[PDB]
Amino acid sequence: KLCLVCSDEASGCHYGVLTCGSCKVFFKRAVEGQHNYLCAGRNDCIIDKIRRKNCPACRYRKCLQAGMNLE
Amino acid sequence: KLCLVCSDEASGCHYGVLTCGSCKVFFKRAVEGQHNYLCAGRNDCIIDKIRRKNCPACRYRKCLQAGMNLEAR
DNA sequence: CCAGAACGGAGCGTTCTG
DNA sequence: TCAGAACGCTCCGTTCTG
Ligand SMILES: [Zn+2]
Ligand SMILES: [Zn+2]
Ligand SMILES: [Zn+2]
Ligand SMILES: [Zn+2]
Repeated sequence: KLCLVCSDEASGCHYGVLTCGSCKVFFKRAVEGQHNYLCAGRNDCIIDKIRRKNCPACRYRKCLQAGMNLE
Repeated sequence: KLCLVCSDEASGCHYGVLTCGSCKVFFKRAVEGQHNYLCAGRNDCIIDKIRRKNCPACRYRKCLQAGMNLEAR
């Protein structure tokens, strides 16, 4: 039902994890040509439908912790 | 010399406060439109040149705390 | 010197396709 | 089934104008 990264409504299983479409292509973009991501808080940001744009570092970390892989 | 919002190099006294150009146009954009920004941390994000884009909520709060206002004469 | 507009780049999220 | 391309919107920061 819900994206395992940002809790938005999931569209399917993308890169081995149940995610939404926005998290799908975010993860693809993050893995290619790393993007100089730095958290402004404590490496523990809240990632939800709105707040996910705030911290790509924490978003990317959550993607990996959920087990996203390009295969 | 240093922007009181993000500590980047200041470009002048803008909206009443010593700030850089980016914080100048950010504050103007924030006050004249919606500023319903949400912090994903604990409302104490580090705002500097590298991270000021991460949290508009905390950047706007630092603008207000430093005293920025549109009608600074 | 400063306010405001404008321009171009980056990041993001959707739609579309096979 | 889902991976990928591509378009357009938003946000940003520098340069330009008044
Ligand atoms: Zn998601
Ligand atoms: Zn974070
Ligand atoms: Zn600044
Ligand atoms: Zn914040």
